[PDB]
Amino acid sequence: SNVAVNTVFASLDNFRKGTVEIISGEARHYAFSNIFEVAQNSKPYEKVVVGLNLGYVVETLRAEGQSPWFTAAHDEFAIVMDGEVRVEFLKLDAPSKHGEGTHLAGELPVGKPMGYVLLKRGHQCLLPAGSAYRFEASRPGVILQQTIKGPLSVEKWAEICLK
Amino acid sequence: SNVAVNTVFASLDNFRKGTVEIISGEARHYAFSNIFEVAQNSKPYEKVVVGLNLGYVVETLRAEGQSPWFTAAHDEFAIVMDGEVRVEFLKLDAPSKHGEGTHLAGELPVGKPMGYVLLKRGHQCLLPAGSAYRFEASRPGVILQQTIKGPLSVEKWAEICLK
Amino acid sequence: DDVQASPPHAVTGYRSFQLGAFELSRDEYFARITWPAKGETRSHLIPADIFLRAMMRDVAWGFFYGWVNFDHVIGTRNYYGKVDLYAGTFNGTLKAAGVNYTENFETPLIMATFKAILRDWTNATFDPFAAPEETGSAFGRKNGENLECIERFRIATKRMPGLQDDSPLRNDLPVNRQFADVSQDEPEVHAAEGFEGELHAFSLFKYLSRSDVTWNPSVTSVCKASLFCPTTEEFILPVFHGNDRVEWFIQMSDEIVWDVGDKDDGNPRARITMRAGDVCAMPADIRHQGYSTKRSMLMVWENATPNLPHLYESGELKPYPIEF
Amino acid sequence: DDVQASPPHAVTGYRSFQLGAFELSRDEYFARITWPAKGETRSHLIPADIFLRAMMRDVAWGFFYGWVNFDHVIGTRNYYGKVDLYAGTFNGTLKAAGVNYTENFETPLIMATFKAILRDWTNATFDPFAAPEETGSAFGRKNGENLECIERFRIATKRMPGLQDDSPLRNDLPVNRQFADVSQDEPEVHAAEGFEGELHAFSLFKYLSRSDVTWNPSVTSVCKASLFCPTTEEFILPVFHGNDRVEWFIQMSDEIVWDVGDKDDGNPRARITMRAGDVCAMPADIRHQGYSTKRSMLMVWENATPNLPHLYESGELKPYPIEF
Ligand SMILES: [Fe+3]
Repeated sequence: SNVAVNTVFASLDNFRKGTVEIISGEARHYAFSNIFEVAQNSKPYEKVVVGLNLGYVVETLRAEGQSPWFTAAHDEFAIVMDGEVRVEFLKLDAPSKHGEGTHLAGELPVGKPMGYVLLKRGHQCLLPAGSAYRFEASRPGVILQQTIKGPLSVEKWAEICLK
Repeated sequence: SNVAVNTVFASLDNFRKGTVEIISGEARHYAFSNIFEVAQNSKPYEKVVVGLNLGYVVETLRAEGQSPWFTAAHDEFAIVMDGEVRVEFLKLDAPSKHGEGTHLAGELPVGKPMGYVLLKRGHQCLLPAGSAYRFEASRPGVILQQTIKGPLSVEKWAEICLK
Repeated sequence: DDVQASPPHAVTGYRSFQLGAFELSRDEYFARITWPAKGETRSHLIPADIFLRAMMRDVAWGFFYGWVNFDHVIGTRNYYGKVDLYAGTFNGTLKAAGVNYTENFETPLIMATFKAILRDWTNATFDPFAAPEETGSAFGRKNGENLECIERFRIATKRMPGLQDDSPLRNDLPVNRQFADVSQDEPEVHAAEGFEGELHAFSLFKYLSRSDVTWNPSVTSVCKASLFCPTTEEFILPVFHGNDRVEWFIQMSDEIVWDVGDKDDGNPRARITMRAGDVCAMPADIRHQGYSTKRSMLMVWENATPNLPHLYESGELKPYPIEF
Repeated sequence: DDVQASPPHAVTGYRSFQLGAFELSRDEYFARITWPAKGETRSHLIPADIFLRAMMRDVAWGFFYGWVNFDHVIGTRNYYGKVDLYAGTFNGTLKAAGVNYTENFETPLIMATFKAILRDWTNATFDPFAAPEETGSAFGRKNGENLECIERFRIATKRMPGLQDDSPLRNDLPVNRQFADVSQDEPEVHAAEGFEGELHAFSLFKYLSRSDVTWNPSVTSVCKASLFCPTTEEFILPVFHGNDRVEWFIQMSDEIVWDVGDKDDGNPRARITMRAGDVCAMPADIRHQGYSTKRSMLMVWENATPNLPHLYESGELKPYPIEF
């Protein structure tokens, strides 16, 4: 009778956190959190750390308004998990060639405009090393960013994970 | 490239006894034997108990030539697992009302002929209560008798099972 | 016995069921049981196909003897008149964690519930009694019924099939493809003059040759409490059986492998391989499950004496049958 | 690299194989593994489907990390360049019966043998990589091959799919029946003049929507040692995993349920349900298995840092990633 396929995605307006059922042990051992519950409770472009693994991080950004210019010495990535996000790119004349982590690029970065990418939910884009990139959101969204722990990375484990 | 349907049955001249591999415990607990093995090593119409469950028994008989006359106070069945056995029935005028197990009806029982049955491999018949039946086998074959433990029931576990 | 059901699922199409504190549901792939233990609700999933074949037998069998396990967590213990439905109780590890639960029900309630579940979860394409090659998928959303398969009828054998008041023989049934090569020849019955219809015989290999079901002991000869229940076996016995008494087996064709284990530890107790002619006893202290590559003929030999279980329970009777 | 295999079986059609002590043969329903322990030959039977599905993941992942179990008896353990093939060694009851057996092998030989066993046992009717609903049966006699399914050619991903010298996007493959409603829109990329093809973005969801394989993480972005390896899950994860290092999952669509127990005897530790947007860390001291009713989109996050095992053994890294 019903043949309707319904693939379920969450969003900031509509998410249901999963559940950890403990039988012996401790829920804290699983660092269990929801990205959408995290962005709903964070400042615009606070890079919240949800995965930490030998210094590599997965960060959740709440996309709202316009971000700082960001840069790094190595590739990073973004998946737009909810919302609509415009990413703006600049090829730095003098890129950091060393270090690790995502860093603030400055107020007025120096380099040639490379253009922009228009990301809706489900879309991934490359944040190439030695460029500076900026985020603009007209409608609150959620950004997943893959990268290495740095200055802008915030850890609030107690605040985001089951205990 | 093969539709070959071969249902395997066993004979007296061709059987492959199974196997009990124990991890913990004793093979004896399983009373494991083969009915073609037990037939090949028993007298003609020796009622060999291959199963026993609170008096009720399964018996295996080697089919060869003529049987004595058997009769009992209750119903009893037989299956032909191999060869051809002819079964002759007589309706006792004065049968046993008490007791159980299969009994000898003597050399010359007194009753009215009921005719005969001509069983082949895989056929089953009813040896009715208050009648005396007799077997006659042209070639060696096997019989399975469902019944109760009587004075004709032979117990040789030590010899038939595994250990 | 008024079954506790729900409206069919808006997507799934199947209905859930209460039964004490067990919720039982299903979706396109899995059955799911839900119970309480440890002050939380615990869950377990069983592929819909596994679960149906197992319940099918439990239901067809009147809940059988002793422990019937659908799989390593779930099962039922028959107290004849009352039944236990359990999760984990019989699994040693699950018990030792205190995650297990047992509830006791009046036989007709649980029976009416399992019958309802079978009816509603068996799609028109799935035969719970059949082996995998012989039927379709348990999977998908609700798709019609299959009462012609889960709603069979057997005339209880009184003495023997082929008798005038007794269960019928099976001349009106196709032979099964894996038995194609078995002889359809009946015996010769020469009833003496003035005695026509007084002698009874048939082909037991033809009767099984035409079994339409799989892993289902049905009676073919009574002798007081001594019953002969052959059956045709193929693939994997849908449950793993916990014995409450001594079962005896006589393989008649091809082979079957039996994984036999402690009735709780799961102890690899043994791995018995039966060939044609083999006879063997199943102690009452072990649980057993069978593996049959080709469709096979098995004889199960029951004893239907009404007090048996108290005997082994009390200890009055040894778990294995013979001492030698 | 030289595979001891037999001739095709007279009836069955399938070859049987030798690997050290281990004998591997199959028939119409079961794979059957043979090993020596305590002077006798021990056996074990696994449904052909379960077996092939697991072996396929074993081959595909190059034996992965930690312990890959086909079931409670058989499994492998990659000691990188060398692989252990074991029977019951990590099954409490067998280890304790002294019936278990392990044997090391050089990777290239066990791979050659496993790849060979697949080529011969996967009929043209079965796809080991698919969910059940998507594919035919693995049962019966030998019947053609399915090279196309067990031998998937992939271009390794260097940086991100869709870049020129990198792995391709999937615009030429069908959207999977169970992802039929996922938007197939691509991101808009407006490069400034002189920079055409210097920026890249694709649709991850469109990507996964077109995944023809199941439970197979594939790399979609590389950040030094940090790898993103999304996959699409349906039914039951074909193996149960005993972990070696911490793993991280980010559930992107629908839901998956995770069974979690002690790496050894399986004492339940937890039962995890991940809904859309959930992030979970699986400890290195447990084993786990996944259940997913609808084909779901899961993101597996790997760390390809090579000295990782040293770290966990030293205590430089604890079993669970975070002290909070
Ligand atoms: Fe894992």
